[PDB]
Amino acid sequence: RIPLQIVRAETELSAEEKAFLNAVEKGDYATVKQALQEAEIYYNVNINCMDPLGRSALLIAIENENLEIMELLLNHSVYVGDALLYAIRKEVVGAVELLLSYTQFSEFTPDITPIMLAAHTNNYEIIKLLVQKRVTIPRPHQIRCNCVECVSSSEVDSLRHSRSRLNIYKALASPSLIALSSEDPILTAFRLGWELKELSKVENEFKAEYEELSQQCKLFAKDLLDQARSSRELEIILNHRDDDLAKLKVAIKYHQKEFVAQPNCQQLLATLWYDGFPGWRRKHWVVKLLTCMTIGFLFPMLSIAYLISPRSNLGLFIKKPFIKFICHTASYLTFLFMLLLASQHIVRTDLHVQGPPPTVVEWMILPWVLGFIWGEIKEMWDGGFTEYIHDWWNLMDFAMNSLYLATISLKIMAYVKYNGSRPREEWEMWHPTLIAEALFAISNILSSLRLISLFTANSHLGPLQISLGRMLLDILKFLFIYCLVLLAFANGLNQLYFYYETRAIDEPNNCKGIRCEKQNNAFSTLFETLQSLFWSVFGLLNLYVTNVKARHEFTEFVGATMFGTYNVISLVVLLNMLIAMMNNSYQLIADHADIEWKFARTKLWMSYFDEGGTLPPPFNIIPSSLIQNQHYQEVIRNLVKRYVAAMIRNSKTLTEENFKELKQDISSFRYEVLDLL
Amino acid sequence: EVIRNLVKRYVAAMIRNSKTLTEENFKELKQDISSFRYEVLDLL
Amino acid sequence: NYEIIKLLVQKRVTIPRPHQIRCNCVECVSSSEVDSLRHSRSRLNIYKALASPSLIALSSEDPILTAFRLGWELKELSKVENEFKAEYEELSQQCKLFAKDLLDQARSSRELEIILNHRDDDLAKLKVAIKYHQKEFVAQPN
Amino acid sequence: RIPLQIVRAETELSAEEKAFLNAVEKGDYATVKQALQEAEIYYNVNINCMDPLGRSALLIAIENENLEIMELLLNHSVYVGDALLYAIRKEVVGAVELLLSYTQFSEFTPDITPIMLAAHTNNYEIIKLLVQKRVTIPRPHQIRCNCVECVSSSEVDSLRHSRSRLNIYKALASPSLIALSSEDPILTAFRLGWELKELSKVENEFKAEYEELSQQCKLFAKDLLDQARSSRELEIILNHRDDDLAKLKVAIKYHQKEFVAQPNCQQLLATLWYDGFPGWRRKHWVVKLLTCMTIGFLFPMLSIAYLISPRSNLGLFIKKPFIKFICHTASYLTFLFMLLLASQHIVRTDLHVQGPPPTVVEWMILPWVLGFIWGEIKEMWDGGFTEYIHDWWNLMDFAMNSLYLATISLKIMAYVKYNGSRPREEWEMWHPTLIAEALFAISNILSSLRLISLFTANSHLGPLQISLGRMLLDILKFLFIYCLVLLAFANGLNQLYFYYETRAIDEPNNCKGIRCEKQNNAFSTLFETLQSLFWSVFGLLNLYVTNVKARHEFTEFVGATMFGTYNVISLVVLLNMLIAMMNNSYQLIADHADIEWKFARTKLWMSYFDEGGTLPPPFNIIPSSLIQNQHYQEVIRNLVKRYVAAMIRNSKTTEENFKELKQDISSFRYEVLDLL
Amino acid sequence: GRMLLDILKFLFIYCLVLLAFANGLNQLYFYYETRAIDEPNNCKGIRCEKQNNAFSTLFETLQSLFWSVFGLLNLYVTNVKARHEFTEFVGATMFGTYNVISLVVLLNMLIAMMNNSYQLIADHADIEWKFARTKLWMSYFDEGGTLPPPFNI
Amino acid sequence: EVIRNLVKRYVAAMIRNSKTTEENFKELKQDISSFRYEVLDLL
Ligand SMILES: Cn1c(=O)n(CCCO)c(=O)c2c1nc(Oc1ccc(/N=N/c3ccccc3)c(Cl)c1)n2Cc1ccc(Cl)cc1
Ligand SMILES: Cn1c(=O)n(CCCO)c(=O)c2c1nc(Oc1ccc(/N=N/c3ccccc3)c(Cl)c1)n2Cc1ccc(Cl)cc1
Ligand SMILES: Cn1c(=O)n(CCCO)c(=O)c2c1nc(Oc1ccc(/N=N/c3ccccc3)c(Cl)c1)n2Cc1ccc(Cl)cc1
Repeated sequence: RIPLQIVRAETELSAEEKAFLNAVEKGDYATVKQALQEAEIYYNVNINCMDPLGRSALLIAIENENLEIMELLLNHSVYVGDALLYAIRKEVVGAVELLLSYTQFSEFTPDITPIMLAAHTNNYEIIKLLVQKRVTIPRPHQIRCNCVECVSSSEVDSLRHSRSRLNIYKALASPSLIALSSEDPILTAFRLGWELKELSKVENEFKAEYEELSQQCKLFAKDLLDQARSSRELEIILNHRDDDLAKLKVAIKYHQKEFVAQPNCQQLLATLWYDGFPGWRRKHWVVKLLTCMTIGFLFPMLSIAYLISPRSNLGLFIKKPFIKFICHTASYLTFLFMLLLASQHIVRTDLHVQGPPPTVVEWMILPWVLGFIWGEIKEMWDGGFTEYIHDWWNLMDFAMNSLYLATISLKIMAYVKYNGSRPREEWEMWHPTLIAEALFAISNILSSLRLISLFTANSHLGPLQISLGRMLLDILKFLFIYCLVLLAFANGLNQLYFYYETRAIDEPNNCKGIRCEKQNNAFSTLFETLQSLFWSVFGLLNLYVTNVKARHEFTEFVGATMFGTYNVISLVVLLNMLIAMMNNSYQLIADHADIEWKFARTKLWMSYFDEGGTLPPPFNIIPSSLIQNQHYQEVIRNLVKRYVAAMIRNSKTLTEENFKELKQDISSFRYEVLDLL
Repeated sequence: EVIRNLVKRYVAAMIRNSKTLTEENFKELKQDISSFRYEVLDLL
Repeated sequence: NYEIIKLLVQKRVTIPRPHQIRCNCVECVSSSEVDSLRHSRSRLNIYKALASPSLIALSSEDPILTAFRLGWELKELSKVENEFKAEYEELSQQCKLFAKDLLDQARSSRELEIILNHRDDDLAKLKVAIKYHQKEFVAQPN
Repeated sequence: RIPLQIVRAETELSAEEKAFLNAVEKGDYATVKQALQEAEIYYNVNINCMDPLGRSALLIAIENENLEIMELLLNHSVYVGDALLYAIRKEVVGAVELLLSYTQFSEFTPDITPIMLAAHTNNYEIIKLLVQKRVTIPRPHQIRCNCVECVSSSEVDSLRHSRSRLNIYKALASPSLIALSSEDPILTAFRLGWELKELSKVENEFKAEYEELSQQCKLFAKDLLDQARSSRELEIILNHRDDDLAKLKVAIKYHQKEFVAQPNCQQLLATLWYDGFPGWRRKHWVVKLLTCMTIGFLFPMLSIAYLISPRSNLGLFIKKPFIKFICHTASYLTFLFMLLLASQHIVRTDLHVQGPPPTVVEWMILPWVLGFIWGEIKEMWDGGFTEYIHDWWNLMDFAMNSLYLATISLKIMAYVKYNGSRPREEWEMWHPTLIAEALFAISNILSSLRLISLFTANSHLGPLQISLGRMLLDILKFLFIYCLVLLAFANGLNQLYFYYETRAIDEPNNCKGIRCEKQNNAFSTLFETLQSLFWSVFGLLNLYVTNVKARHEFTEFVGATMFGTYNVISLVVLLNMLIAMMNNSYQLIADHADIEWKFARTKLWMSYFDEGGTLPPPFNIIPSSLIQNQHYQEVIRNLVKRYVAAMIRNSKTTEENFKELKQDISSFRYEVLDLL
Repeated sequence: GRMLLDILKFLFIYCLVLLAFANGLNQLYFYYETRAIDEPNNCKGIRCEKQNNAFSTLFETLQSLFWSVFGLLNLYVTNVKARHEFTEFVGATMFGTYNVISLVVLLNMLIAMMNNSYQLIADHADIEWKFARTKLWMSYFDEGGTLPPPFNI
Repeated sequence: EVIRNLVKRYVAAMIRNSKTTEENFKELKQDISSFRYEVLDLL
């Protein structure tokens, strides 16, 4: 037996007052009209009867969109508090226009203003109605501001301060409002969406809300570009400078990947990319291969012509984007081929010469190594240090070029110090000629791996190269946990085995460590222990490394159980988890694979449009308006007109509330007919 | 006092969400029109 | 339906109180032995009514403690009355959502402080939320 | 400039008739009255107009459910053929009842009859109207009918014959038509669902449709059990014998898994399973663990008491299913423990004793061994051969007793023939004692693996064990491809290396093969080549087995390339492909894991319900009416009403619906305007 | 952490499989045990430079079947001094069947299960992490326990 | 001859399938509103 009773008692409503609410819904005017006329002198009933749910006299009329009755109650001087907000949310234009012709529980927070609520709805007609009468929106402060006004508000009421800012940005990011009161709608969406994404990181509490707003600004700019009907319209939009392809460049700066990947925008770029060959798309796959191979071979010939006679017909040939890409790639391809040839041409007798002179291959490589450094150095100035770090591929080019300078320094330095030939077996561990060779070989791996960035140009391999690269970030997080486990077990195993370290003189072949034919001293030092646990991930550490010379059966068993537990945690738990998180991340990435690849290829293409850097690495070392704005505003006017019509149609292409309205309309008509004679 | 306000705000929101179509609703519209027709025909 | 529940509750009404999760009450053993499938159904019917957000917001002294305690108890029934695990689990999710949605209507930092610092007999109410495993309530952005 | 024209032209419609067809949509009595009254005896025009899209006078009224214009048009003696089918499909009860009392283009195939179409729509009301009048449905022949009519009909028109059978089965599987006119709605749904499942296999071209019909029958029976409101009603349903728990036994036979897994049916079963322990569900986990150990450790006492005093108080405990289950499990564990004690007890001196006598452990274990054979023999005899093969675990049990028999026989032979003690190192390859020890050890693995079948009794292990068994069928299919790959590469590698075989005496330690410290002769014979390629999957074959004594560099390189290509196909392609197949398979199985596991546990529980076979194997061998139908029919009637009422309301909770509302207002507008 | 709970359920199946094959291999090889003195360097077991007596005792057999999961047990441990070809072949087939059931079947099924779990878990990761972080933060709100261990006393 | 019958069956089936929103709601509301004006102005 659990008795149930109203706990938070609320003042009840009289029977006659209750009939009024039915009277308000009744559809008759006299019953209310008599009450209001009698109420003025009688004082029997207050006109603004307050139902427990808070639907006062005005609100009940607005709910069903009854303008006739709404005006009936309106003229009697009934309460006019916050009824405009209820009308705006309802979206009944008639009620809003009529209303505009002028505790307290509310369903709206105190910061909501009529214009802000209208923008949240995205109703073009209602927003325009309120804009015609002068209105304003408060300007949001900067993301990172120590303003005295901003600081106090956060301290006084943190909850209200956060909600207010979100409400303001929802209004500002409304597509209908931007299309109405924005001078340059495309630029506004770019800036607004970028700012909304920055707030998605600082305001971590409501990151989901700000990302939804950011995505809605991105889609509006793309949808405005979808309305272009002619190639002239597209070119005017894409070449506009606020104060070539200037607007497209701004989109890349703000990461408008959907805007860039638009098919009509992509198709225009391909016309500039393939300038030399008008009918590239129609050509067969086999014919393309010969054409690309043919052009690459003449790359030295095309490059020289530009150097000597830039205005020559042949000289201008290397000025086209796609052909320049082939000439730059062909040059880099012969550099890599030469490195593969470095071993063959060397002679055995030179194996004993300390600090020899450069070889034939080294001489050939020399011009390009300098050219690579010069190219990277020049690129640093334009983009700045901050930009230079954004691209990982650019980071790799840094390591390869630094190592080449070190190889040159040591090779020359060894030339000065040493003069004769000595047996290489007698050289010290840190001989300059030995260190130089190691650094050169490390550069060769980096140089060859750099070729993978060229997969962006190809359409079959580009999307996969982009998807594989985006899986690496998730691998990086998983590497944090593995390092913790690797260090914990390395400390334990070294702590137990360092008592039994032996000397190389006592080992079978004078070899100490795990790189010997008979492995030993696997856990003698911490540096060796980390190496041993790394090599066990691939099964390259033998199980007899757990025995000690003096057979201590307890110590050997404990050490082997440490090794066994590490193997389970690594190869049966951690490795399998990384597979599962890889599978999850891949599935999400595939949805955006096409757009992400098209954004990457656009950057690759636009990097070949400018004249600077036309000569490949080997040859770049040789020493020898109001009218424009007027046309933009005309296309923008037509673009917005088509967008407004299209969305209105899309909306009308359902709900219980709609069912109620139809039911009331029949009842409203029914009452008049019966009363009507 | 605060719990009173939270309940009132919560109650109002859910009612709006509830009214925001099943087959049975279609029958009601048909029935409403049917009743109107009969009275008017009988009505002079 | 809030309106109909209030209409009946105005007229003095009652709902039977369910016996604890484990009870050897003589009525309890007799009912289960005499007719199972009716003892089990009646128990689920009473808990569905008590887990109603409208019946909790109205006629409950502390709507948020009721939701915490009720939701926790329904999860316990889910493990024991394993024959009808899903039904109890769905009811438990209902109570957790109602408490979080109640906290979603706070409009000032003052209101939030009063709710989360209330001691039924600092952050006392939040400590009760952690003890009952009210994760959505604790994870609310405000 | 493609020119577009009406390639397949049809006779046009006269202007006056176009308004009429619109008029028949309008609801104008005058034009129809004047038309026929102007044409019935003038003969100027035929009122049975045919719209180009197939619509006619009767159809247009039916579409909007306008009975008056429909009723108005019928009395004029207009054409009626196939009107009932359109009315039935529309599901307008008034239209149908109006038609019952009085090559062309049709939207229905010629085999469809009014009763079949009504059943396809599952409209309870319209079906009852037709059944009240005498109607019939042709009986579908068996799946494999050499009947002349079926043989002839299939040859004449296979397309028509196949569609006729499917149409008849869609009607016979209608829940409304089973709840009405079926003596036993639950039994009919069981048999129909099983037959439809078999039909799916035979007619491979229409497996999807027959599966859907089979699944719909299974749901109907489960929903009738959902309408039970008391425990008394539930027991009547599940214990009915058409001519204990007999009805539930029929459900297990037909694989009605959802029926058996219904929470109320499962609750009643748990009460019979936990007889001794009324409050097992509420008990703590620790007390639960302690309780079973007590029963397990007392099974020899419980078992003996049953034999001496079956009717005494201590004898009834081993009769309770859950206690009996614990007694059998404890007995099987002591046998397994004795198996692990065989190695420790043996003595060194006995090593060289050819054909020894049974040891202490073999004496203790022997009672179990005979019991296991006796138990499996009895189950096979009564169960039947076909039932035995259904369970995979049954196959493993048969092999376990086969090996245990061979071990006993061989040791018996060894004792009789061999007399003295000789060193083991001098024994031949196939000495009887050596074979007996090998066969005994193989059985031990099977005996321990048999324990996995007891996971079904556990609520945290059973669902996983059931999921694992289903992934095994996906693995089996992938094995066919691997075997062909393994055989193809084995033949190629052996065909290149059999010229360089060497003798064992010419090897380092006189060891030949891949199980020596220095592996050799890895591809000298086909039998060895298969082993080498198998052990390569686990990385246990070293790369130096590709070299030959006479250094033929070309031959060695080609052999190592065969080995490398086999490695890529096996460990990079096929193995990774098996992971992808399994990952998808687990997703599908996981959804139905709960129902599948509950069905498996029910068969286990019902295994311990029977009075026979209570004694565990160690002691398995030792010296020495019309009223029932009436109650079932009353309960079935109540269930049907609740089901029909629920579905009628549940159904009532499109473009055509929009037109009906639009038409209703327009009709009101026209009459009102005409009305003064 | 939430994935570890599903791995534990897999250990039950693997443990019983590991015990069934360890029992069989030990039951077949225990007649051919040798003494450490008779072995090359006086070392006995599978941790020696030349592994031996892999299946001589039950305790050692369990360790050998564990180390074969990681490929660290050589295949010649299936031979005996008195070369009984039938016995050696049966022991190698026991070892082979264990490898198939473990590394081809059981290990793959564990990958399939862990894949299903991660998808289900990922939907509530944010809520569960925030619950965990709240408990961590509240532990530092109390005045007690302020001093770290080294100054705790 | 067979193609003629196949096309006829297909056209009927798709039409039936097709007929089985806010724009629809607006159209329905117009009928009642227009009807009321005629009745109000009807003699
Ligand atoms: C990590 N580990 C290892 O290092 N070495 C190498 C030792 C030096 O050679 C081993 O030889 C070894 C090992 N782990 C092994 O199996 C298991 C298998 C399952 C287990 N728990 N399951 C659950 C616990 C809680 C809930 C559910 C399941 C534990 Cl705990 C161990 N074995 C084989 C083994 C060896 C000897 C004996 Cl007596 C028993 C087993
Ligand atoms: C099967 N195989 C093998 O048995 N041995 C052992 C030989 C005896 O020791 C090897 O040493 C070996 C090998 N397979 C190797 O790599 C590749 C990698 C990719 C390849 N195609 N990709 C594409 C074809 C068409 C479209 C796209 C991709 C082919 Cl074809 C081979 N290598 C290493 C290697 C060795 C020498 C040279 Cl020159 C090159 C590579
Ligand atoms: C477990 N196992 C093993 O231990 N050793 C080591 C022996 C001692 O060194 C092996 O050498 C070995 C092995 N398993 C092997 O392949 C298969 C492959 C598939 C199979 N069935 N598929 C299906 C059955 C029914 C339905 C569908 C598929 C069977 Cl049955 C065996 N092989 C290689 C091999 C060796 C000799 C001959 Cl004659 C044939 C094959």
